[PDB]
Amino acid sequence: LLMHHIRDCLPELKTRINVLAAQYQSLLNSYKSATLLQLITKF
Amino acid sequence: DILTAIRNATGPRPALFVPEVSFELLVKRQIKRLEEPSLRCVELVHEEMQRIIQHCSNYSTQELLRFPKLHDAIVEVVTCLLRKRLPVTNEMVHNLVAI
Repeated sequence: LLMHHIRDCLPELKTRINVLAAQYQSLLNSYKSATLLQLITKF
Repeated sequence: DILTAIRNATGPRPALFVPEVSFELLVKRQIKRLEEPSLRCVELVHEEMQRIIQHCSNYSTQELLRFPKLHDAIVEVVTCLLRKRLPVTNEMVHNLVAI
């Protein structure tokens, strides 16, 4: 019975977790010799 | 900024025509400002899809409520698929913009 009562609100927690994970993934989109050569060429 | 661009276009020697390099750089910079709307639209669409999926699972599948394990598995699979597809969609949008 206690678990059934808990399940009444678990979907909301799952949705919140999914939204947070999606936001975190979205934030991840944008945040030596080759680099030196590129810098020299740019200069 | 306009005065600086004009001075660069004029150059050391006398000249009046504006080199196309400055115009190309300015237009590219202006166009680059259009990236954020695309990301915002993608995020809004993803959130709307997640809300639709949650509503369908909770309401449109009342029978599925009798098997919470299956519901959890379906939700996890859908979330994994969306996470996998998100970078592909972002790369496609970036390629389309760069084209």
